Amino acid sequence: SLAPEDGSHRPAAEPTPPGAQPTAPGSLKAPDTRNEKLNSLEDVRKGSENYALTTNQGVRIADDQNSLRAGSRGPTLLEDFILREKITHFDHERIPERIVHARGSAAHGYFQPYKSLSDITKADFLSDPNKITPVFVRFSTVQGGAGSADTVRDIRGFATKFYTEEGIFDLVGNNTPIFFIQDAHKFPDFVHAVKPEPHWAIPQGQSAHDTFWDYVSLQPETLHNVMWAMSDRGIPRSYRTMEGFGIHTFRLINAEGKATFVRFHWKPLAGKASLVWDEAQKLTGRDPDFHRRELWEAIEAGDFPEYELGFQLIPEEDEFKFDFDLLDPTKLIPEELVPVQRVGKMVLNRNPDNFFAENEQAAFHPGHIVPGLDFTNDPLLQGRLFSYTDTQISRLGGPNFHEIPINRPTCPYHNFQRDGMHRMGIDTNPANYEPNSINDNWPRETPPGPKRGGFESYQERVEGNKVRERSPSFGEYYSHPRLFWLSQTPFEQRHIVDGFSFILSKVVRPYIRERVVDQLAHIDLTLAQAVAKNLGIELTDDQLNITPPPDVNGLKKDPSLSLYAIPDGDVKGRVVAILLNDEVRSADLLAILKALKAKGVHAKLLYSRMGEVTADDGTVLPIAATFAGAPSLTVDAVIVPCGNIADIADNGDANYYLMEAYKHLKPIALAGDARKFKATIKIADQGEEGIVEADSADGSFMDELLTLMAAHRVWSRIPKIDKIPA
Amino acid sequence: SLAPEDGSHRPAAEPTPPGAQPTAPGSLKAPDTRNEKLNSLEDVRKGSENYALTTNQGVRIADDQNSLRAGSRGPTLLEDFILREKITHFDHERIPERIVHARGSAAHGYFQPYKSLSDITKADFLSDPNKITPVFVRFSTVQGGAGSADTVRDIRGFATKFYTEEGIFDLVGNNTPIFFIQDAHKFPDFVHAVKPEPHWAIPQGQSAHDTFWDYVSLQPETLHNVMWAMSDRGIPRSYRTMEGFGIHTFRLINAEGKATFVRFHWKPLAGKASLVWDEAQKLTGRDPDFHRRELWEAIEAGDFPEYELGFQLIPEEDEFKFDFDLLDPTKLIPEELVPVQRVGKMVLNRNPDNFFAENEQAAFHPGHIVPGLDFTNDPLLQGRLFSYTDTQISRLGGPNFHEIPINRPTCPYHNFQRDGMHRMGIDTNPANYEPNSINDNWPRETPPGPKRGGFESYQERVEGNKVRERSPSFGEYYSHPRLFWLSQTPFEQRHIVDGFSFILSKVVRPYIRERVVDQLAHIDLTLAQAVAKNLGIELTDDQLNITPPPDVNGLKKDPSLSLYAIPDGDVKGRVVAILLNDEVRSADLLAILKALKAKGVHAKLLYSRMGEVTADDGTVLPIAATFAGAPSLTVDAVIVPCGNIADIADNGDANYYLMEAYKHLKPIALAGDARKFKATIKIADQGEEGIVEADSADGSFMDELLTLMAAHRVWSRIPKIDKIPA
Ligand code: HEM
Ligand code: HEM
Repeated sequence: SLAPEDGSHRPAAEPTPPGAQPTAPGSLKAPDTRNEKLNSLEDVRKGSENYALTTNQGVRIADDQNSLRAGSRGPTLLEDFILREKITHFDHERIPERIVHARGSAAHGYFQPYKSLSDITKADFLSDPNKITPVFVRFSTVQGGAGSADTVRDIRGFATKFYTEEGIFDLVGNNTPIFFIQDAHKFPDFVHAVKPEPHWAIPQGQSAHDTFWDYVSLQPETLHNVMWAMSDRGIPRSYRTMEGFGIHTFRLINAEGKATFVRFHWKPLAGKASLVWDEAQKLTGRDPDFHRRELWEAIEAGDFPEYELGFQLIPEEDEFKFDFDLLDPTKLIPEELVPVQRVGKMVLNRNPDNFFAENEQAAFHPGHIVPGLDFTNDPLLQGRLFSYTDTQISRLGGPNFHEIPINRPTCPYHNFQRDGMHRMGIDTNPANYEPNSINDNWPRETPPGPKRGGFESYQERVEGNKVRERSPSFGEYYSHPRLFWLSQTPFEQRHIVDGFSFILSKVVRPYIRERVVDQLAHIDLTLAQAVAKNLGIELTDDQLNITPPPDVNGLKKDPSLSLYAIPDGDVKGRVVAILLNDEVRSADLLAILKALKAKGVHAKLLYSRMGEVTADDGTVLPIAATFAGAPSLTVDAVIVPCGNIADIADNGDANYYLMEAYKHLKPIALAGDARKFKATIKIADQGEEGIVEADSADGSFMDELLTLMAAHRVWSRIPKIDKIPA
Repeated sequence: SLAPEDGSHRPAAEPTPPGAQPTAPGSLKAPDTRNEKLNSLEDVRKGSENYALTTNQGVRIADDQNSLRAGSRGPTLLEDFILREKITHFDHERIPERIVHARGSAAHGYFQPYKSLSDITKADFLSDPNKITPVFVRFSTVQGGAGSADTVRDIRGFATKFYTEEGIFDLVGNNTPIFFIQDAHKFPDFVHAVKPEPHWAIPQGQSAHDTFWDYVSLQPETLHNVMWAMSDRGIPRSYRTMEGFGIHTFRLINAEGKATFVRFHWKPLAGKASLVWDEAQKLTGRDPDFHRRELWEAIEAGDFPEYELGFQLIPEEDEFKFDFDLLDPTKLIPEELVPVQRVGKMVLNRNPDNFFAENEQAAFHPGHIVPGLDFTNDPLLQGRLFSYTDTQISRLGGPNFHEIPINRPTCPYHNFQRDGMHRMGIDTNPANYEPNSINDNWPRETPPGPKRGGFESYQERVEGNKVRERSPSFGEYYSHPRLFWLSQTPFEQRHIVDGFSFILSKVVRPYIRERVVDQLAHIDLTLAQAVAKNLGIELTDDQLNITPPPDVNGLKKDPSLSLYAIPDGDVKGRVVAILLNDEVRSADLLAILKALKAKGVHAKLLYSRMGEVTADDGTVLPIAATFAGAPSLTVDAVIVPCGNIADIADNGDANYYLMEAYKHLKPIALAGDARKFKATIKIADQGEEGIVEADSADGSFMDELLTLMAAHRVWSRIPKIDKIPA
């Protein structure tokens, strides 16, 4: 017995805020959170408490501290099968990481539709609002390895496995509505150009290198998704506060056999929110696990990530009605033209028990569709269908990867496939082929039908010659980049310019920077000039005269493309740093902590050391972290209560905490003598918008702070931060 | 043609300083740098210029931009074998990363001894000062994955593969002279506890988490290497500026059969130097590839990493003459007791061509010894012998990993082994067994002897019962930690206290913190109390009265255990940031660059934008990076020349650059009106040691700066940095 006698080693099995308790496996933290998939995993969950330590063959071990040797200082013997089994298993623990999206974080949850969609699709999981479908979701970055940092600038992956009654459906999307390239044949070229360069394997998690921009400059189709990656969409505050998209047009097929084109969306119910670049890049150093951590702790707190599935629907007769090709994955469909129809809600409400077994071995593949859905001829989608099946054969060790417990359907599966590495299922069917008589032909084919039918493809007409040729309808590269740009707020446009400027500054070969700047001038001359100025580049008269590309079906902006143009802020689940001193005004702290609790906003109490401090009235305040240990990067706002300010006023760490929070546009509130910190951040006497200040933390101080938190960041401060040295 | 007209896409094939040219594959950057191993890889080097693009079967491709489809908007066809080959290969790119030391950076080079060692060993590679042995060396961290950052706090690996005329010898060592654990049976326990925790797979690259300190607190044998990890040894400046050690006692065997015990050492000819923690941690975010980059760029510049191989030698009759067991890998052999004898020099002088083919696939294993060496009963080394061969079977895909080109011997190898996956060698021998008559028994066994003999194990006497038992002589855990602690300078001690305080503050369960402080009180009460104070823990009276452990064979200190107590500074290869303005004084720049060139120190010219600025005499200066893009973290010292200082005086980024460099203890030099920057870092008019200042940047100014750089950092400034907000 090595556990403390007070039982403090074990976290409470009830929701608790971030940092209040050590994190735990989801079945120990939330044993009563259940769904059909989590219940079906019971057969493979292994406990531990009260069991003897054994080999994998069930033999009890007496001494797990020592190898068998001839004499206690002698050589180790070959006959030590206990040492060799333990070291052999350790020696073979790693499997290949995913070829892209190697870094990702996952959780269990469930999905329910708001109404039956049987008029447009026979998909069983969308047939009935009382039908609950378990889900497993994995969020990821794209370029870096499984040990790379979370808050890099990158596209994010948003992969959902729906365990439906008619089959697994994987919706394998990203957090932007288009991809970089048009045909799958290019995907190894593009991914090779953005990955670390092959001679020295640098840089990790970054597009800021020459090969990426070389490919971009030569492949203008990439420019649309580049614009999105360079914007603050490339640096989300959390997986909870980004959008998701299936990117491709797919089809829905109803029981009458009618096809409707569809594009899939996820809307974050917590709102859209991103970091700023310097903060994101700093955070890759101070907490490279920040999004992983935030996801897991939101779930343990009860702040479940929620997303609304929505569909943009286009009738078959309207395939050719747009200025762009529906099949072109580098083109978005503006919501002003085709609104997103709300379809259902997904809640992620339980973490995994074991990251390797459930997250790392999870396999998602966009070819996993169910009756009621079908594909289109999008030439990027068509090639993905080959790739995911193939990669999984090496990553997961063979063709029985669907037998790995996280990947198993919860519905029946029976067929004539046999053997392969790692085969779990023991088939008793006399027959392993069909047609057969010796088992009366079971398991049997099922005709298509309105419910529980076999899968049949939509009979789309194909006509043309066998060609390797890009459709001319795909040959337009600048109008969607321009629509995105014009849709952004002025501060979002500043961050895009700063994104391109910082990143192209890292391209070593200057002609590549000049080639990128030339492509920008085909998008928008204001963008191209602002980026050129930062790079010391002067546009030519020719460049200044390129005519802008056309509007997209008459649109000169679509506000749904901006993160911030339409307010959708939600504070629940956000976190505030409170900077303590050794004699805090206890009435400030009561008012601050209860107002944050009332809105589901978490707090972290910070000081110059660990332990406790004592408030004016004798209340013992437990310290969560130090100013250096939990820097401003990790919170959404900063509150300084009154008390003995001289305790911290000369603490370089406390001042720099506020300087960093201020630079990064975060709301700051200063009560009482904490206003002395105004000099640190150069705030005028009569104050400024985004700094909350009062004699005490009572009356309207917390409401004002919370209003700032709902707007996310103080964009109006952008021209004031250029001066502060932080 | 896509290349720019001027040929600027291609780096010059001559040595160039960091940033002057794009980096390149070693055989293209340095085609005249050769050794027997580099030449032998010629069979498998593949060029590219003037060749047609083909499938892997040699079929020329006409259109690599498109899949085959039925019509140009039609579905992709299964008969597209070009698309499927390209996507198959991409889908199967990844192999498992190494179970530990997955993040690493490698180069080729050569070794040669200073004099023959034939009196103590028959090893052929040590037999002749004029016989050069090629090497391949990989440096690494321990815990993080292949995509984690370089400048984490961790132990580092230093693995050298010597391609000798009598077989491959791999010296697989680390940068501290002990390990954390005593018996290989515990390695999976220790590794599991340090690695990301199994529920959520957090944290990457960091021992700052509960499981690791739980293990340490229950396994006091770990404390020695924990001390080294918590010191600035855990955060080296470069792989060129750290020590290497084989850790275990091995044997040398001479031609007369005499065994001598040996421990192996590498001494860095560039000197020992480490970062400070806040610098290291921020650099994981701003350049997570810093050590990989710095190594590759030093080699491209001609600043070849050089190390001296050194042996501590103990006669067989002196095995038991110390206070500690020589076979205990948690114990070091103080150089005050047993001096390191210099043996030879290793120079790393060429980078690889392809990081995956040569670095990722390299296999090092400490069981690869040659005649003239042998093992001892060290029970950590005994289990390593099993593990490396085993793990390479899955990581590298089968038992023919020695035919992967980097791993091949350059000396003859012939035997009766056959087959296995990806067998390259085609054996012509009629026999695949011995004894045989049908091939007159070839290849034949070779008796041992003085040179070119077969391997025979030294006939150590073994006497004991078959036991799983730790030698009693290993059960002492505090005297070597205490020796190490007392051997450190006062600032090194402060950084150890700060390393423990920062890390244990991140441990969530407070009783694990308390149990580690209790361990520290068994080492040194001053250390234990300074950590306790930062953690809000009060030592009990019993803890205050714990008797210090005994001195190590009478030693109260050994200065060879400190990074800095004995100067060994070398400025060649270091880098200075020069902060430009838009009217630089050219006479300042002349003098600065001429003095830096004389000592082989590199310069990076920084400004508030890219492109060029023009000096007072019209010299056009290309800008390397912006003040934000290349922060002070990435240089050794900062110079600000005179010129139009108003251009940069109120730039936040330039002021912050100086404040960060100051906080991180780096030399700063300010010429002429650049002295106006003294106010941002609060230097008095009379000036301060570590800040060089004058009316212009003459010979005297540069000599003082280069003097400061030779002592690496300005330790005397430590008391002044806590009040700077940076
Ligand atoms: C719209 C464009 C695409 C999107 C939205 C997309 C999305 C994703 C996501 C989210 C993952 C990670 C799934 C997980 O969390 O495990 C992924 C992995 C993968 N993607 Fe795609 N992807 C796209 C295009 C492609 C293309 C064109 C190919 C190849 C033809 C491809 C090949 C792969 C492979 C090989 C993996 C790793 C799968 C595994 O190991 O299980 N992706 N992609
Ligand atoms: C003195 C203590 C040890 C030192 C100095 C040491 C050093 C290293 C180094 C430097 C590497 C990376 C080599 C490379 O760059 O590829 C490595 C890899 C490894 N080490 Fe050790 N190690 C030690 C103890 C152990 C123990 C006790 C075991 C297991 C019994 C072990 C198992 C491994 C394994 C499995 C690898 C992966 C090798 C591969 O995949 O090729 N290590 N170690």
